[PDB]
Amino acid sequence: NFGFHIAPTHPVAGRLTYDSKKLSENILKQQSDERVFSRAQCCKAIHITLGFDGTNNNDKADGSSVSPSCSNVARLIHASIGSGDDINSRGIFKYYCPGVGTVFPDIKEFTPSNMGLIGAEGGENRINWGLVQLVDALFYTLLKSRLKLNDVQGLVEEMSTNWTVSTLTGGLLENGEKKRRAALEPKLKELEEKLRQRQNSGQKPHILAMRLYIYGFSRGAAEARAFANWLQELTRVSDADGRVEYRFAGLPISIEFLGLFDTVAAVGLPFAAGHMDWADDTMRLPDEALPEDCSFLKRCVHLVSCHEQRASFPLDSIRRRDMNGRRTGPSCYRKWTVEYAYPGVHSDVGGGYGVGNQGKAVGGSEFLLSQIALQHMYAEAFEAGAPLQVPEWRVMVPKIEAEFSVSEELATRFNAWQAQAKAGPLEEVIRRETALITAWRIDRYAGGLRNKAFFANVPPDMPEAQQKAWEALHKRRSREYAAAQQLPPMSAAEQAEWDRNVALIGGEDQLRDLRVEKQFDPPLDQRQLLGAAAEFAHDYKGDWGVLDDGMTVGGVIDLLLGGTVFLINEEDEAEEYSQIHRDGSARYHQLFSAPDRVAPGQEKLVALFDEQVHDSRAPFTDYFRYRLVHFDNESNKRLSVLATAGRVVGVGVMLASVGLSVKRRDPRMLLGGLPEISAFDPLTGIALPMVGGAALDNLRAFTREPGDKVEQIGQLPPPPPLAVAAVQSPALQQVLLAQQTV
Repeated sequence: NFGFHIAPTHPVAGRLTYDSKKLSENILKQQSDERVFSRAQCCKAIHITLGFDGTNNNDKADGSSVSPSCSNVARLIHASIGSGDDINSRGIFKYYCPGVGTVFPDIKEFTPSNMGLIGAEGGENRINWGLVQLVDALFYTLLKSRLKLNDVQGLVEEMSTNWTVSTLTGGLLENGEKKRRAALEPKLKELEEKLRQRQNSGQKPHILAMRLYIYGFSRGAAEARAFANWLQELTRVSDADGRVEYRFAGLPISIEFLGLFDTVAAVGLPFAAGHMDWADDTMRLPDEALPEDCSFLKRCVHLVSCHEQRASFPLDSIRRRDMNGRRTGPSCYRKWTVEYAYPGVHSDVGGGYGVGNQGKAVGGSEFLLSQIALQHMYAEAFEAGAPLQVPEWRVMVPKIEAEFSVSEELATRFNAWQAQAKAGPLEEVIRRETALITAWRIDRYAGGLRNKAFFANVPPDMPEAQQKAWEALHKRRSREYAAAQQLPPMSAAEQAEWDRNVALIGGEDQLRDLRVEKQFDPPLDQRQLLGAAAEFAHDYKGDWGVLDDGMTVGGVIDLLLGGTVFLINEEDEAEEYSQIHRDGSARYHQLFSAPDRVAPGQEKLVALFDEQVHDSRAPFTDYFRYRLVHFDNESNKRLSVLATAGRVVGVGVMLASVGLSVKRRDPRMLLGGLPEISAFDPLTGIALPMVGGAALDNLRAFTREPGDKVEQIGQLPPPPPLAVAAVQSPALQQVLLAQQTV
């Protein structure tokens, strides 16, 4: 099936129950290649699952403690077949890729991200690692060894585009397609040669095909989509007679299933983050050319969050216009691909919240909202032929079965949401769902959070002492790890502090709760929820204070992160605020009869928001803006390109980092010209040359086709490197001295 829909109702007994027929059919799909081959009077297909985990999700780290918090990607990998020499030799393999911002030794990423600052290169390296794993699967299939970690590392390095900005030459641009193909070619040829030998000598088993099952969440969903496109580019052979096929070292290859949770392709950063560089024009699902064996992608399911609103987490829908090179027709969904709207914020769909976080799912992962989407994804994948365990290698062990638990209370609450939700395109569903959670906040946050029922079961915040301790211990341990895998011993003072800290937790025993893989995240759900609630309350009351027609906002853009950055429109921001305020208030009156009094029949819904839906947020805040959504080249709101392709638009020099002061209209003053941008060097404070005029105004125009503008800008020549622009300016010469020193 296809198109956009509300989440389906969640069946009472769940989606993990099975029939011997159900199992028979999943098996039957897995063995289709063998059937075709055998009918022509032993053989095996290679079945490969690849899971790209989400932002700040790391399976090793997140699942190691007593309150584990594995994402749905990790859960699906745990329940996937492909572990061990035996099963691999039987042609089933599975691979897990940790999320960006977490340690990944295989790509030599030895430190976690700082305060959620995530560059594009981590994403690209994860995609390329993914590509390499396919090579590894074939390599093991034929030669009974696996690629050495040294060689994986080298391959990933060879395939990189090495983005940087230098004072001498400006942007360093490399062609990813060329580099990936070049790096993969020696191995693909070796493997093809081996397959030739085996075929001409009649060696068994006859290797038939490669069939892929791919799961992604968040930036890992972005990575999966780019992966699918880069793979299609690599394997599209499609010559001779003009028949089009996809082959990987001679072998037919297809993605049998692409399962995505809430795609976010944004650089890790009112500035609105745009795509990481590798994600531009690669979010669009693969288009097929002109049993079924012509197609590259057989099935894609994308489950998306309705209630996520963070500027840092824009959605990429899998909706897009047919496309020549030229786009024609309305935005719609490609055959065999479907997009479902789900309640909750980002990790309420992808998984990743632990029991009791923010007082949600207190006592039990079976109460965690993300368990519904998980089961749904499972069922879809199982239907599409995925090598999945069920409730001996084909069967889930207790731990993994419990990772898929859904309680009936959860099912009931979810279904109340599902039943009130109204059909429409994604934009309208977002408008209305934003209104619903706003309505809930008017009571639970604007009505004073401290005394609400659910807030009482938010776990108490970690004491300040333990917070500082854990942090400093983590800091030291992490630097040790990084310097090793790539430190001088602690000074007397540092060691005394270390031991104070080791004491502030109950001793050396506790040190193994340190996760080097992720940045330390202290339990501060009370302070954070109370803070957020005070924010929402302020925004919703609108007691602004003194206001000017204009506002000045500032920020440093780090062009080394390899991403695009936008500004949103003041008028549109004002109207969004107003529509949310109005819809929200109106819905409030159907949600509650009075303060703290839920209207009859609305209990299960209000309880879902109280005890299941998290608050990823925890002039005005993101509570009063709609989430940004991309549909390929198009977006749901107007955007102006502030920076892309490594330059700040209008800045007449290339620089690694650029300070900005932006003057624009205060949208608050619109409730009842393009922004003025000035740039400086952050290191010295010196003003950077600006250029302006009509052409530049056109490049900066607010449009709902930001992909088009990003492409257009990328086609234009860049500003000169700092060393060229400085030959005239003593000022820029100081800038250059500073930049050069770094």
